[PDB]
Amino acid sequence: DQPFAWQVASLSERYQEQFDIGAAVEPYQLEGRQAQILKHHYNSLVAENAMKPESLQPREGEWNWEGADKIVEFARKHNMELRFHTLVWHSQVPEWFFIDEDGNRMVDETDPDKREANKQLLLERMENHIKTVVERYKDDVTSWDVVNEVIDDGGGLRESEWYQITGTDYIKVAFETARKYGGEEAKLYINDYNTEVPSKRDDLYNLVKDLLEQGVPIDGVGHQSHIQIGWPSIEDTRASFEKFTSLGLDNQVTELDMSLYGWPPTGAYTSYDDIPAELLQAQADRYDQLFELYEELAADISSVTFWGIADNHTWLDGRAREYNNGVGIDAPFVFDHNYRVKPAYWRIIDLEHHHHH
Ligand SMILES: [Ca+2]
Ligand SMILES: [Ca+2]
Ligand SMILES: [Ca+2]
Ligand code: NI
Ligand code: NI
Repeated sequence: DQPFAWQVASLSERYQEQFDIGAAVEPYQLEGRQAQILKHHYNSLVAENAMKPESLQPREGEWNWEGADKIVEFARKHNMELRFHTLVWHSQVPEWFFIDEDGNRMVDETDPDKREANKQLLLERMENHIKTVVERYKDDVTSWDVVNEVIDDGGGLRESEWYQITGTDYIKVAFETARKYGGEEAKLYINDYNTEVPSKRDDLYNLVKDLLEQGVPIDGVGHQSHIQIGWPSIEDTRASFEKFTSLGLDNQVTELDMSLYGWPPTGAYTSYDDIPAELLQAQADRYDQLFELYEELAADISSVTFWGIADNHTWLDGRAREYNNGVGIDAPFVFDHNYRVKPAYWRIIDLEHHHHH
């Protein structure tokens, strides 16, 4: 019978002098056992949802700070670093950004001179969003996800509304604006998933390299690390970290979780007791090797953030349900759905160093 997360040695303490250990949170998780676990095991936080653009500015000038403020106050009180997710993102983006002053959709404008006017209007709206958020939280955020998921999985840039209306200029202007109002001390990240896939890694590298050569202020790369038990490979993960280090960039692991399933997560288990112990052991073996890699590359990695706390709250549950006709759970963390430690906890708290040849 495994002990509860509040009864075992601290993860963040184990990784002192190597990297911070972070968790994604909701404001309603900052009480009770989840808050107890946060304070005991983590020294960095990120808002799972309360700081995304539609949460903060759902309508132009309608600012919703309360939930984000609660996370900031918790980080202040318990000496936790805070990442910011996220200033600019194509996902669930507030539609009002992309509507011109006549009420028409900018993406559909066919007149060239009007398209140029839309580009300037949209960039001003983006600048004002970044300015307002950075001015409020500058002294509380130590890593800014300035742009998120701007590379397409099929190659090249993601053809979101941001890209259709502004080209790459929204990326350039976002970093310049975050630097302007955050100051030279703000640490500015480009965040993405599947950064271990060589073709996507290379596209992100080529984009960031070109931007750096133009003077765009970029300090690091966020690797979301939504991974599986058998994918991606340790060697591809190593290759990706090193390539961005070669540009002088920090690496952060920003949204780590290890699904029990492939992609798509078909054939998900409908109850936690249906999970075979051998599957949690395989997860433990993989987490061991993953954090062994992180230790080897600790000079290149400033923080490792899990996209949640314990298995009772993860976006992977909704992903399982999406692909299994509305039913299904996932178990991606080192703490299980009752807050008891899993085999993976023991394998990343330990000091084992005998290799696995
Ligand atoms: Ca480090
Ligand atoms: Ca779950
Ligand atoms: Ca280990
Ligand atoms: Ni720190
Ligand atoms: Ni090992």
